[PDB]
Amino acid sequence: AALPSIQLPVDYNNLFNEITDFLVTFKQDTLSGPKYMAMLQKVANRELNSVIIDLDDILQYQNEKFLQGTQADDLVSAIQQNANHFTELFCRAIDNNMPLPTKEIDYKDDVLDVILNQRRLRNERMLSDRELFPPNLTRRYFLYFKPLSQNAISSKPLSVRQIKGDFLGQLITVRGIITRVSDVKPAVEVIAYTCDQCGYEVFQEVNSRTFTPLSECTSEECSQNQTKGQLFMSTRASKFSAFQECKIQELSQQVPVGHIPRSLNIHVNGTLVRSLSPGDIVDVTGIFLPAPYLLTETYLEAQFVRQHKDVEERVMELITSGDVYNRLAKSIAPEIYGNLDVKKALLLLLVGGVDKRKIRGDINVCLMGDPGVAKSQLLKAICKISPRGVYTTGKGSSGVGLTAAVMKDPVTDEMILEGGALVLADNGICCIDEFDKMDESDRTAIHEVMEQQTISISKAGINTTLNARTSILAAANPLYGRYNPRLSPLDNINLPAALLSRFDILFLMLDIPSRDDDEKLAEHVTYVHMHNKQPDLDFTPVEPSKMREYIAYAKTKRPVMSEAVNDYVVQAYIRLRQDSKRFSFGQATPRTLLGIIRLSQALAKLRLADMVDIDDVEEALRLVRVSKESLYQ
Amino acid sequence: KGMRELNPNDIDKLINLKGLVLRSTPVIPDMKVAFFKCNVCDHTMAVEIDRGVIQEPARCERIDCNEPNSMSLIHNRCSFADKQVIKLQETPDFVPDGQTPHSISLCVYDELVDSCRAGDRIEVTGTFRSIPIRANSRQRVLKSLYKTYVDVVHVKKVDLAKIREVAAREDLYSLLARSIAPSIYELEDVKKGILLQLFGGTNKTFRYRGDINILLCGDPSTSKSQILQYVHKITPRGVYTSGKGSSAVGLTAYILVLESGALV
Amino acid sequence: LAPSIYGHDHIKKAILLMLMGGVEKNLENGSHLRGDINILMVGDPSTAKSQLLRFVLNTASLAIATTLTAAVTTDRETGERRLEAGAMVLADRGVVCIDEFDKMTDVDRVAIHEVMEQQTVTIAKAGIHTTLNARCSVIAAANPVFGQYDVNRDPHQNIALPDSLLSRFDLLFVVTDDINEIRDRSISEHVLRT
Ligand SMILES: [Zn+2]
Ligand SMILES: [Zn+2]
Repeated sequence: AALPSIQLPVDYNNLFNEITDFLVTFKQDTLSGPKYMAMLQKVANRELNSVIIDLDDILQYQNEKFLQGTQADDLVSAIQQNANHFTELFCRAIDNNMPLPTKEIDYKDDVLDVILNQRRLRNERMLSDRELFPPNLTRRYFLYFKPLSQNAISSKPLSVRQIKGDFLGQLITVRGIITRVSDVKPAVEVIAYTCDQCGYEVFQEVNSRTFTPLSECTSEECSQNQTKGQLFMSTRASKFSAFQECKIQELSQQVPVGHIPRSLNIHVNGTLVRSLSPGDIVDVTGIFLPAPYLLTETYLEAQFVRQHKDVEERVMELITSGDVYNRLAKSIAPEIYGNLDVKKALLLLLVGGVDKRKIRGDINVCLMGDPGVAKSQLLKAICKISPRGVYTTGKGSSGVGLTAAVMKDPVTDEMILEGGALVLADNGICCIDEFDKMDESDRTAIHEVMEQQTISISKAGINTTLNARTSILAAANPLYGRYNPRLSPLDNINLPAALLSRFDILFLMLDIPSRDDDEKLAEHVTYVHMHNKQPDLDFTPVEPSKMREYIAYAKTKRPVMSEAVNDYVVQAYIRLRQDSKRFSFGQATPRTLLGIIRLSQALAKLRLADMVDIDDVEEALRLVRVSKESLYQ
Repeated sequence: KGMRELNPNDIDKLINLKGLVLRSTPVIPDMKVAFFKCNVCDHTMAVEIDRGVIQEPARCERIDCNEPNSMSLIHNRCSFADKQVIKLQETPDFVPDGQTPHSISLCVYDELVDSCRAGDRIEVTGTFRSIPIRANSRQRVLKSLYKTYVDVVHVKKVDLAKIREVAAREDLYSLLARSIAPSIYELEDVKKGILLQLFGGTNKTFRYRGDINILLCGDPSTSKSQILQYVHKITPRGVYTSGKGSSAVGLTAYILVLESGALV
Repeated sequence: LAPSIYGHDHIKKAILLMLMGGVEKNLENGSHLRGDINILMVGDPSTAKSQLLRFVLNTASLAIATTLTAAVTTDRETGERRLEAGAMVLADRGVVCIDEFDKMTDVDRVAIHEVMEQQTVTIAKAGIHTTLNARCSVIAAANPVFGQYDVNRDPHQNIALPDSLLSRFDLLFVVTDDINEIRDRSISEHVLRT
């Protein structure tokens, strides 16, 4: 099959010379050996494998040469135009110029050194008249081009649907959301075959999605002896590279009206693997390339990535200022009016009690009563403030759900077991909005959190319990739109009193129309709308990231029992039992006593003490007393 | 080291993975020796399989016969090892929780077959391995990215003298009763009844069974649920669930195949 | 707006306030409170509702016609799953027009709360756990699920939509086919000329 040919305005000999000149000369001299040769000494020490080339370095080198009065033939345009070939040129230049190691390596421990040394010895035995390898085999590093900064096409972040066929071969940059990521798998750069009948190994480089394996020994050792020896693949000696695929999709906002969102395959190789995860919003530089399916399949060979997204001294800045529990509680959602006792309890759920051996240490609160009053925003704010938090609703989060299951990926054919929200909330806190509406499986799921700190599986031959140690924050908004504000909650709420008895505290709150409290609430709301800042004075609202310092710091200040608290909490239980000597389900029980103990331990954590304080017990009892008096309405 | 962290350097090394068994194949026969019988002279010879390749004899071994292409494979006189493949999942405990757990296939051999079952959390120690896979079984053509698996060499999950010494004690009824749940209030009639439930009776095949069945009534505001939790931990092969909204088929067995419910 | 429509001055005024809707409030720590306005026209069929939605749709800009939220989706040829935008995501800082809103299914209505409270929608499967901007001002319309509309019963009672959903809208109109002879004479002669 004969081919025609044409002359073109390029020369890879001249550009190879330019590339090695750049490599052996350039440094970032505006910041005042060469950057690239020093980096290649790091490669030679086996301390580095990711060789990054900046197009800005190439541009600075071109400008330096042009300033010195010689044309650099705009290597930036060439690499932005036919990027894939210049990977080969850059790697050949490196292989022709990389300096020897400085740090010791124990060089014989690499199989490639032993096998190529043996081939060299055999070739010297031949060479006494009695390439050595394909270079990709010996090439340990991975080479990537990094785009131009703003100052050019590689710099511009294209949406996926702007990637047209004319860009094929160019080092473009794309922008979107990763909708799927592959597990890592190895791919052969060079296959190494042993030869059974002579021991002289032979090599095949692979440069496509498929190949055909070798059979007969092509080496002169066999071929000259006309000895038709058989070849066997060795994974020990074959060079593999890490491979991974990711599907990028344009952002949902970029989709024109009525169009389907367009998507693309990104292939990533070498050390750059597992730089991406699903749900990431990211800019990725790569070579936009065809693949064998006249319509070609197409993908992006990734090259560079831009994701869109001490303390133990710094906590002292808030500790030294004092009254930090009261202030931090007042910092919980300062845009929400009042209810400071509720906020003070919700903080203790993040701080937590003691678990011991078992003794169960999580702390749980239920909000109950009329809808609105910024409650859903408070639960969302808790999910924002708290570390290891998650927000749900009794019917929401309706994908993987709050309740766990065995599952397929029905878009493909494999099966997997995966956890629901209660497992993500493990070692943390789960917020249940619309708590009144959750079903029997959901209710038994939160039962299993409270009764085993797990969620169970009994399906498709798999019996397993997944770990779910987590605090519950919950919102039981009533039936029929409004509570009847003189009745027991069970005349207003769907949920069984059995479930409610497991919570450490319950706050019934009613949306009472009352001119005076209406005006106090309305003054707060209107002031927040008017002033745009400081939702109240003297609250000292701490910002989320700064208070996470103290929440994490407080969480680890585990207490030890004091005999004073042991007596005092026994007395506190007996005092509340006198009130229990009866008109609602807020009775004193061992679980309320445990709630007081855990709330007290969380207060001991917050006051940074080892000895738990009778003050902690009395304040824990105060929150329980306010809770019961709230429940009594 | 984590399943997510394996990389091309490991590909011939020995590794050790913690994980959850999702499921296993049946036992798969793997030919270790082929058996070749001569169509002409009925002479027989044995060939060890080398790297999955049958080293077929091209001519009959006996020099007094030596006919070419006369040997044929007598399948059920070949000798076979046992192989089994198991799907081992990254545990949901160790994942970065926003995205799925991985899983890896492992090959397990000979008497190590059926050493574990679905739902077992295990360690497996083995060589990491990789193999190519064909683009079409009618062709030698291979896909560039290899399949990977671990080829296991060891597995692990997750006396009477002492018993006789305790058996002579006089407080033994209360001693065993306290031990079931010393963290809960002592309620020792409940704990003694549960202790008898843990002992059980005897059986007779001629129907009756040596079971014991208990119902904890009383208020919802008491510790009985925690007692149940400890007893579920104590028993070798129990289950825990609850009865509100519990279906007659969900509790028992459900629908193609029928799968066992909690009670079964 | 809608000069062919008899009466309904207050409805048209409320529509204009939604088209000129309120200003966003990002408080300290970037704490977000929603400025956009949401409206729902309950009532009989054959009333001005759907025609008002036509006039709004052709008057507004960045306006999406529906008759929602966001989803993870798949189709015949795709061996892959893609994240899709509903009308509120498409109407981010725009408007949505929702006729026959009483017909919307449960998985939609459960997630409408995120639009109404947080002006956003959250994704929770296939590992795409993320949240999208859906910061629109909505106008919706709905019909009785059985019979003519009973003006004694609540919208929660004439239509299957929960009160805990209906209450999200800033303004909640109930319109009805008044049997006024002057109106009937006018619209009749218009239909006859048509
Ligand atoms: Zn050979
Ligand atoms: Zn023979």
